[PDB]
Amino acid sequence: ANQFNSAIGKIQDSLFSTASALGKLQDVVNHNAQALNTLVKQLSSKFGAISSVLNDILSRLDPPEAEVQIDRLITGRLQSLQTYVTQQLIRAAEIRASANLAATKMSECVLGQSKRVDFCGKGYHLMSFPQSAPHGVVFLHVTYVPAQEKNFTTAPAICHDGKAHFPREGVFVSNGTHWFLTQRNFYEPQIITTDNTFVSGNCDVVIGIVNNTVYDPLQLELDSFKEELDKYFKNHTS
Amino acid sequence: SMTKTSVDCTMYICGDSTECSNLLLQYGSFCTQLKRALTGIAVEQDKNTQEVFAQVKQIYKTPPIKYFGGFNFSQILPDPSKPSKRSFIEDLLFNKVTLQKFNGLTVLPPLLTDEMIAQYTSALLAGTITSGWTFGAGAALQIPFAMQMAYRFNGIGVTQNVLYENQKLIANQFNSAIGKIQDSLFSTASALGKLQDVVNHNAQALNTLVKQLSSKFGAISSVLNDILSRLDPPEAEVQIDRLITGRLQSLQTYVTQQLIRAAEIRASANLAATKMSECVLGQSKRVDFCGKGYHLMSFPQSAPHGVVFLHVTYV
Amino acid sequence: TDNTFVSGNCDVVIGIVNNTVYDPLQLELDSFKEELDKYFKNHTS
Amino acid sequence: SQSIIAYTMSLGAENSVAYSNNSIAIPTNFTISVTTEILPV
Ligand SMILES: *[C@@H]1O[C@H](CO[C@@H]2O[C@@H](C)[C@@H](O)[C@@H](O)[C@@H]2O)[C@@H](O[C@@H]2O[C@H](CO)[C@@H](O)[C@H](O)[C@H]2NC(C)=O)[C@H](O)[C@H]1NC(C)=O
Ligand SMILES: *[C@@H]1O[C@H](CO)[C@@H](O[C@@H]2O[C@H](CO)[C@@H](O)[C@H](O)[C@H]2NC(C)=O)[C@H](O)[C@H]1NC(C)=O
Ligand SMILES: *[C@@H]1O[C@H](CO)[C@@H](O[C@@H]2O[C@H](CO)[C@@H](O)[C@H](O)[C@H]2NC(C)=O)[C@H](O)[C@H]1NC(C)=O
Ligand SMILES: *[C@@H]1O[C@H](CO)[C@@H](O[C@@H]2O[C@H](CO)[C@@H](O)[C@H](O)[C@H]2NC(C)=O)[C@H](O)[C@H]1NC(C)=O
Ligand SMILES: *[C@@H]1O[C@H](CO)[C@@H](O[C@@H]2O[C@H](CO)[C@@H](O)[C@H](O)[C@H]2NC(C)=O)[C@H](O)[C@H]1NC(C)=O
Repeated sequence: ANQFNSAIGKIQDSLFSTASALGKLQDVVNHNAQALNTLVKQLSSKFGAISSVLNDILSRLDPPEAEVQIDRLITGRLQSLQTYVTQQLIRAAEIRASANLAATKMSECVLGQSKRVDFCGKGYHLMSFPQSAPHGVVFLHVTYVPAQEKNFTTAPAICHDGKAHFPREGVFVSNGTHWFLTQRNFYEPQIITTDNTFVSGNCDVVIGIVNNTVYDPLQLELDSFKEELDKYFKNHTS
Repeated sequence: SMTKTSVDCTMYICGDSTECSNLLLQYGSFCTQLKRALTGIAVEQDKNTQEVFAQVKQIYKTPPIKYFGGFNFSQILPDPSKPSKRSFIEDLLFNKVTLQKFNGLTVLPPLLTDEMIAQYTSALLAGTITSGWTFGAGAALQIPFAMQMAYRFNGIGVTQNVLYENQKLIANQFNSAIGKIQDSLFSTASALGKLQDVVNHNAQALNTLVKQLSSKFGAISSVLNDILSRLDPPEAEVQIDRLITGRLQSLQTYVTQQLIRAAEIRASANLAATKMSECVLGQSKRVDFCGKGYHLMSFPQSAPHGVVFLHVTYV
Repeated sequence: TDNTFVSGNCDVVIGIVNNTVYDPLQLELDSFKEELDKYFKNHTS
Repeated sequence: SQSIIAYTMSLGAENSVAYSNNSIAIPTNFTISVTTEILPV
């Protein structure tokens, strides 16, 4: 909880003071504004006509002569409009791809926990929280990152009684003298028993198998009670 | 990615002609838009390559001894005996995939040279064969490749004891399958046509653009000076304007086609980046995403204007 | 019984078949009980 | 005396994975990392 609180506190600094991100939405706004500005400034061009104002062409020319200049302006402005619309369609397709991706991320990162790697952040996904930005969505991806790694000596299996033992879930490790069974992503040593290991064949096929004893709790309790019963029987006999 | 180009409207349309450029000025900012579009395409190509290949915090290297439980990665590991430290498969791809400047058309070089792409690919491969999926989700934690492959078998629902007892057979099967990858990449045709298609499409587009300069468009000739020294200024205005309109239409067509093709290449580059994140940096449970069969692992290899994923799966 | 779990009786599942699910604990306890009974019988007579 | 300098791109640190023959690195702690992902909609 403390680590998550610290990260969410640092979020407000790693968003607006470090630049980096938040430039995609600003780029979208800038591109749209630039397209509109170029379109509106294309109205001042002449495109070969005497003047860029239709009123000025009409007030100084007879109809038959003004047809040519008005037509030059019409052709130029139609070309500019067509260019604007085509660029807008291409940009709309790009933004639709981005919006489909945002919808997928909301469905899979926020509404559930995602197993897809790097889809919802760098690390193992824990969850995600949405926020709304102008013309966009901002996901805060909470992920779990392994922190302090220690290197142990590992083995693929254990041959205790001539039968190879494989881990049920986790790996065999050794710190130098003793052998434990820990989980994959967090060092939690546990004594290798018959509960967390399964037998598969003898120990003459696996490459790298090591020698260790595997504790059997059932046999331990059975031996204890058998020893007690044998002592009682010996006392009764003599 | 695809070839990043650039055009000079003045050079292309009204090359070294003063009173052709003077009339071109009357068309306004019709040619700042084309310059901005081509700049956007180039920057997007660099972004595509960076997103696909730059997925590694560090540049991982394998240990000098190249024994990984019997799996033989010699054809995909880098070759130090080359100027560009590329793998055998990468060298074959770079040699196989191989195929305007006179008039205003220039070709900009990619930000990441092929050596840097090869280094990135080697980093991803070294991480994925020396640390499994742990190098993509944090710090790189080593694990013997036999144990990592047992992990991956456990991922697809087969108990790890299957791999250990058949480790030699699995290693031989993988070696045989990786040895056939050098022949099946080119002889079978099918794939590898996409990158060559991209290069050929760029060459065709540029050639058509520069060949549009030889069309009259209804003018007396397609040469500015020929119009200049044959007609008086007021009469030559119409012919020069016809040429300007034709060449502007050619340039607009080229830029629009480039924008559409760049959209398609951006979609493909996003897919390739997703495949690198999911198939290479981890193990995928998505069906048919990382090859037919139950996905075990993947290995990237750079190719001219693209990437090649070798998908190892269990059938 | 180690790799199978029990849920209800056999009158609900469609296609449930007959077989003996081996129980290692029961086998070991029965063997020990037989040995103890034989020892007690020998001690008595 | 600040000035504009040109260099060759550095792709990151040069870290060689200590891939041994029977050694594995297990993490012993963790971190809860909250990253950000901005998408035009
Ligand atoms: C791993 O152990 C096996 C088995 O060791 C046997 O059981 C032990 C609990 C202990 O009592 C040992 O003395 C037993 O031998 C080893 O296999 C033995 O190898 C030696 C040397 O070649 C041979 O003389 C014995 O006959 C073998 N015993 C059996 C039961 O096969 C094996 O060598 C050990 N491996 C390693 C790497 O130490
Ligand atoms: C490897 O770990 C084991 C288990 O923690 C260590 O053995 C312990 O040693 C301490 C100190 O003498 C004893 O108090 C414990 O009872 C021991 N535990 C067991 C289960 O025997 C062992 O010392 C460690 N090895 C190294 C090299 O650090
Ligand atoms: C890792 O262990 C394996 C065996 O589990 C080694 O494989 C053989 O090791 C012997 C020496 O013990 C060498 O003479 C052989 O050449 C090795 N086989 C092969 C095919 O090379 C392996 O060498 C060990 N070490 C490393 C660094 O991988
Ligand atoms: C991995 O495969 C490569 C081939 O891709 C093997 O290299 C061959 O080795 C043999 C035996 O020395 C030579 O005759 C060939 O000329 C080599 N081929 C090439 C292309 O160099 C390599 O030996 C394999 N590794 C293992 C461990 O088997
Ligand atoms: C795991 O890492 C956390 C975070 O660094 C460690 O907690 C810190 O411990 C130090 C030393 O006692 C304190 O000064 C910090 O205030 C702690 N941070 C927090 C957020 O509580 C923790 O000790 C580490 N765990 C292990 C087992 O090493």
